[PDB]
Amino acid sequence: GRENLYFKPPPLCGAIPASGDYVARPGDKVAARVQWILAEVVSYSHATNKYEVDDIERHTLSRRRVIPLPQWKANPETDPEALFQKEQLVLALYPQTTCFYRALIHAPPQRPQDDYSVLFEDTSYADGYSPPLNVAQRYVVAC
Amino acid sequence: GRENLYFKPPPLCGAIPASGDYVARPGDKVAARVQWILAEVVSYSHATNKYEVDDIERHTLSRRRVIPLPQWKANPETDPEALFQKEQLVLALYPQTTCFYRALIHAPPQRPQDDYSVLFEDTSYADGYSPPLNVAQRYVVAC
Repeated sequence: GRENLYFKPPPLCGAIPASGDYVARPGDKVAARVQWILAEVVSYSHATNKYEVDDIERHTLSRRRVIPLPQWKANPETDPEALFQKEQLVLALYPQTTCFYRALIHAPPQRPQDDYSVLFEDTSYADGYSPPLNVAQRYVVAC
Repeated sequence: GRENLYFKPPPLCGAIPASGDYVARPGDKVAARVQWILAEVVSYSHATNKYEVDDIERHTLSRRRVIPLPQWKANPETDPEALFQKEQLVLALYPQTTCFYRALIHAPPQRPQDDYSVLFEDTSYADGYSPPLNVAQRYVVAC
């Protein structure tokens, strides 16, 4: 998939986080701390500052426990600042699962259609990391 | 479907329009003036202030020709101000089609799961309006 925002990158473009004013919309995908899981927003209450989210199992969560996934992707060749850099700590969706785990960026995408390569934290390996695994841009958020 | 925003209503809650800072996100549904049609955002360019949208047929459109559909619904019993009122002029999706036309509100929903009842402008009827037709809340926007 090509980039979809053309031009400093806005909140929710790639690596740039949501603003403190931001509320994720019904149907939007989020990482939700229940373990961080992939979830879809159902509702928000300004009275309690809580979302209801459904696992992709409904949960009522403080906004502090919900990280919106990025809504836009910029081209790496024009806006590399919108991507996570090598060695950055992120939460990344473990491939073929619905769970997010801490990981280090091995390699950002060099073209818009590419994935990130990441090293998941995993103390079962001597140096404390998994071998590299690919994760889609839409499933990597700041930790 | 129940209400999904709990509490003045924000932009894109029901009848409240998008702000002038707002850019509809990739995958979001819009009314797009190509005739106003139901379309899905593909991309936005801040260089040209144009969206690319796909009919639900890709079109490149000025932001002035794209009206985002509402993202939130409030409860009519708590926030009737978030609904269009009887006699207001709107653009409404003609039932079972993908085209938006000018209409007058006959009746707002009285419960969150209800539709609007609207009278479409239609000069083929003597008094200039269709008989009443039901349109979902998500498909009525300001004209």
